[PDB]
Amino acid sequence: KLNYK
Amino acid sequence: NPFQFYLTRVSGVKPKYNSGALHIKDILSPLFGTLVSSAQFNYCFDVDWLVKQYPPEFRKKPILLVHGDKREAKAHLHAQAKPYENISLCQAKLDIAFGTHHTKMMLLLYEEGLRVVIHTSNLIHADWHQKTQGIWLSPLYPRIADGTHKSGESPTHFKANLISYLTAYNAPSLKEWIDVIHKHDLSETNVYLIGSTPGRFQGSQKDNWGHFRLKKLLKDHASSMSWPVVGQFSSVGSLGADESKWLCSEFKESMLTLGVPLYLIYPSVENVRTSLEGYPAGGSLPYSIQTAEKQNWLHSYFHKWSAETSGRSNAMPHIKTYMRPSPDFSKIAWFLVTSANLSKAAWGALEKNGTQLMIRSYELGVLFLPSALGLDSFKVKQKFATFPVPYDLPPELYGSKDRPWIWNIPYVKAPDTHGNMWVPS
Repeated sequence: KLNYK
Repeated sequence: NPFQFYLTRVSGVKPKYNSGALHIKDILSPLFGTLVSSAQFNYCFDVDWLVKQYPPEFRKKPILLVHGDKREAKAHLHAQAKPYENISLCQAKLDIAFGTHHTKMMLLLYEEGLRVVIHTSNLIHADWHQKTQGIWLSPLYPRIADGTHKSGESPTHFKANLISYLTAYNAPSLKEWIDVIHKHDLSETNVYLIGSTPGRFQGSQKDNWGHFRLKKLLKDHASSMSWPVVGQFSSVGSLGADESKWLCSEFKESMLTLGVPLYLIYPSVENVRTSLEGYPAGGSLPYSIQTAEKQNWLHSYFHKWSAETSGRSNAMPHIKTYMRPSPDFSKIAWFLVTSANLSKAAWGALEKNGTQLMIRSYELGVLFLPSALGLDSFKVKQKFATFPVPYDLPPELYGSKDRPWIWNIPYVKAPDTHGNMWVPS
């Protein structure tokens, strides 16, 4: 996962 | 400095505001020790970026990534990692729905001993660039003389507590880290560990995790003496149809325990709009309209982000902190820095008629208690014996035209710092 988005 | 509480470096403020601040490159530097191996617990990872934060001479040392990704996201991370032979992964079981592996921790094993770092930042560039984040650095823990019989334990029980936290994962690769910790002397530790772990906990096991763990530590190691509670976070769960369902019932009750005004600090749209990042700061403040519309009551508790004391009013918070200041905010009964945001998922909720505590997530924080230093209170350091509160006191209430940052609706009436609008979708 590279971010929340 | 008994606290060893630090802020991350922020790009784009005056160097004086970064003087006592740490970048991840600083934490991993050879000055902190000669690295043999490390474990990185987190939620989000940019593996290519992460590897580059290690000094060149250490980039080939074994690294373990402890994450909670499943399905394609798991495949993606594995794909990120494969180029790097020295990296292994450990998937934390998330058996309960809507749970995350949210804990941010580094275990750093050196030739000279061991270091534990508990913090608030994801392992991605943006989390360490222009955000307010927090870091606790353990001391260099020496290895226990191979000829001696000692526990290496602290008065705060950190070492046993840390092992229990790692043990709950039931993971082969962590067992080796548990064994590494057994062999080290953590007796100089002066903070208490507060963890969350996914599960449904009955009987005596309630006190082990989440806000019940906090309540237990506050009952046992704080004493009594109108002292407000302050809560500060970057994400907001579904708290229920009103304040009595959870916030003021079980949550505040744990927080006000010792041996009542509630202030919640959460960025407003204006705070985000004029930040160093502008609206994209809101990408790390995931309050969704679906949640917000269910609980409009909560927002009268909300206060703005202001951090002139640390020169970070424009560096949006990804740190989460909780504390118990005196009525004039000049001192505090305790301070907690943690990964836990304001949600039941992270803190726990009472199920089955109050006999069960349900937690969805892994979380981890350190509690600073004055008794662990032999004091009764900490004086607040007004300008970042005296605890460095990183944001301004007392907190300022939302004006009448302020709204909480909500990340999935558009903001198009006014441009941000970089002249951009925000239109998610």
